[PDB]
Amino acid sequence: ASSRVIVHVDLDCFYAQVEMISNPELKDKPLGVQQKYLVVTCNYEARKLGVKKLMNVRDAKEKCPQLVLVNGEDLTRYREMSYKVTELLEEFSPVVERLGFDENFVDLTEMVEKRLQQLQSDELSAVTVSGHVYNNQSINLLDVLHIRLLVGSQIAAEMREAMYNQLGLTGCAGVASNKLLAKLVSGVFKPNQQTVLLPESCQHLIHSLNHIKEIPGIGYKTAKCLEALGINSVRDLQTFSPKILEKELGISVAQRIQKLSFGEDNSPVILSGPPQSFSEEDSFKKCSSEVEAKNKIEELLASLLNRVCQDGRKPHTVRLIIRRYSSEKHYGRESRQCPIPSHVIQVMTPMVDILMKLFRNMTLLSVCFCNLK
DNA sequence: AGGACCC
DNA sequence: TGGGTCCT
Ligand SMILES: [Mg+2]
Ligand SMILES: [Mg+2]
Repeated sequence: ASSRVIVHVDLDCFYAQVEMISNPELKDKPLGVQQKYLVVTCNYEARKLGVKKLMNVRDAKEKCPQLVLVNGEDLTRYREMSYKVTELLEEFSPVVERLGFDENFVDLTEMVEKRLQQLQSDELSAVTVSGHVYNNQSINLLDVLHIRLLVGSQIAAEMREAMYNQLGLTGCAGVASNKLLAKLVSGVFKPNQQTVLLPESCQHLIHSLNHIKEIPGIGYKTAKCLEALGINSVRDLQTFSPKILEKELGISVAQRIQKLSFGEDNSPVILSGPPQSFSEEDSFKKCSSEVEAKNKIEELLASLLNRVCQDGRKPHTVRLIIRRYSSEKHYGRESRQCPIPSHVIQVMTPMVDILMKLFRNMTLLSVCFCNLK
């Protein structure tokens, strides 16, 4: 149970794909999916015309005045298609980890070993790659790690084919020996293509990044820290004193991220299974006057009740989240949480009242059910 | 409850 | 600055 073969599957412009399937007439039009004042994503036609992920509508339309916009505030259809993709990949191999609605990791190691035991000491020399090899690296058919990663690429090509044939969806895949690398390599050829990373090109991929922030695992706060410390490139992080890093970020963060900077990442692909929470949100200018807007809270409620029904399991906890007024101090939302009574688990209106009291304990309103059982 | 990370 | 995860 040593060396792994992991695939990362990463769909193209996922919300825009879902909307193009729904309304074919948007098919070869540049398309942006809007949420409030943002174009959260857009199809590849629009990316050619300058439209970028998460651009304001204004910038978006004065870069491209012919841009078609559809509202993507209601996530229902995205969410449903997102689970269809996960279940299809689960069928290839059951340990599938979701990351957001349109990325999945699959640990292919058992699958690859089983396919390999199937082949003769004849056809092992006909093993070929499917799709791109990162950095155009030469394959060595006598290297058992090259052979396993190639079989990995063939399984990823089957997955992408099946997603297209069964669900109508295109996507990228990256095959590598761990989740970090699979995730960095999946993005090298886009849209709708795949890439496999052989071990000798690992430093090349890692040093191809232009800032430590691009490392999956290193976010906004951590990047700001490393900066303050004079750490900008992936090589700065590789060569920095482990000790000062430790005595500044904590042992956990320091040792994990410095391993990341080498391309090293032991984290297991984790079975996501069914979701741990269910929530819906609503943004607005500053429209929750702090009074008559429980009305919002009932709408949110009605949808969530229909969803959390549908699941089979039921939530034992409810939470209310808010965002307070005026100026924008970069970190700060607030939440009141209490258990749901069992009278009420097993007829909207008692739920309506719990929510209102937690409101009374305390631009954004959301309800979240959790602690599913 | 809130932080930090992800898409 | 419309969702989700897991750690502190
Ligand atoms: Mg992605
Ligand atoms: Mg994507």
